[PDB]
Amino acid sequence: PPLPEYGGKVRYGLIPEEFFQFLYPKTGVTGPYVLGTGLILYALSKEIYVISAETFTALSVLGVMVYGIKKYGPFVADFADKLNEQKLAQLEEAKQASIQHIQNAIDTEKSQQALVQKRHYLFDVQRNNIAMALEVTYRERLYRVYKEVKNRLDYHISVQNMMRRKEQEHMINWVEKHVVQSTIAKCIADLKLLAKKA
Amino acid sequence: LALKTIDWVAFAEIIPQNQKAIASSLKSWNETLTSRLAALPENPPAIDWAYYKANVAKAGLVDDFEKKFNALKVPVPEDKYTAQVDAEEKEDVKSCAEWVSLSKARIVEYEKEMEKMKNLIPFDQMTIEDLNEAFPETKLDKKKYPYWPHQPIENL
Amino acid sequence: QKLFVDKIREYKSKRQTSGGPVDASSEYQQELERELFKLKQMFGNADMNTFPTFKFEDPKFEVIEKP
Repeated sequence: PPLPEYGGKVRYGLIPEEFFQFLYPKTGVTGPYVLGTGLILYALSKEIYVISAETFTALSVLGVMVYGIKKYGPFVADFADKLNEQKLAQLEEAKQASIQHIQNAIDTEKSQQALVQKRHYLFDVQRNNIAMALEVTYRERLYRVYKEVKNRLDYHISVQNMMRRKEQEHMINWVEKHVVQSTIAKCIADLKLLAKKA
Repeated sequence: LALKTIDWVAFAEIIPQNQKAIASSLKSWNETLTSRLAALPENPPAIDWAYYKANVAKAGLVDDFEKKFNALKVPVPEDKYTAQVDAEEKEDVKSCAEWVSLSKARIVEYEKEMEKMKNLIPFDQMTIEDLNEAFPETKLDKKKYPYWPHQPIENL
Repeated sequence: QKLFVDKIREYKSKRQTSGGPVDASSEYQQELERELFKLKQMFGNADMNTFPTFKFEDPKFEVIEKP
């Protein structure tokens, strides 16, 4: 339950304004003061209030009290109000701080859920590597079998080629060396062609 | 050869620190096997017998060399390793979904608590017991300190 | 026709090689064995007159699953 804001509107710190309002309708604005004056003067004049040393003790205490409230009343009011504002501000920040802590926890949990949703890459990576290794080995095997069969066939064709080469070389130089082992007709025919040179 | 394209940073976030080395080795072998599938074509060039029919002058050896090749049963390697990583993926997805249901339980509890804190009484209409049940950290240990002020005098 | 007699008579004498594998060589094998040694050894080491039999290995694989 919230407190009200203002009190009861006393006057001179002694008499509430309800009394002045209550005597307004029947005695104007000066009714309460005329009544107070009359009662003070009646108490004095009839020795209901005996003037003594307590008159001056009371005057000094009342003066010290009025000066005290008037001078250190603003300070005390503002001190109480600032105490309340500081406790309120501290409580508000502590409330918001707990809100932020639990919101951070919620965020962290949703982040963990994002990770666990990303999990599957480890296993598709392993599957990638298995498939790729098997395919690499398959193609390497097919290249091995191809290249071996082709190498054997090309070794045959290369021995055939260089065999033909060495045989043809021996052929041509043998036939020269053997025609060297083997004609007045050409003797005359050389001069005949020299004559045909013209 | 229909592969699963992969993020690599996503792959990085999900690797516990007791198998970072294995993650990096899997990655390096992924790159190595990509490279080695790049640098060798798909099917060998089957050489025509023509250059070995019309220039191998030997008695039918080329022809049996080519028949033994056309009739060769080259061994296609089978997986024997993918089914078990499929089983491991199933087991892991089981663990993952159960942990997710737990985290959703915790999240609904946290959302209940944040609705609780969001609808607190205004602090200027709040008894002290309302504070001690909102932020229970603010409760006097009337157990350890049984006598007034129920806290260390220095705390005051 | 000196060089024409050379060419035609000598190619005919050469083609007369029924019993002659190499047309009256009487030599040229003593080095041809060295040449064929080189040629075959630089083409391969096994027997290159028979079909190659194919041994094939299979890739290794490890414990990859989550420890």
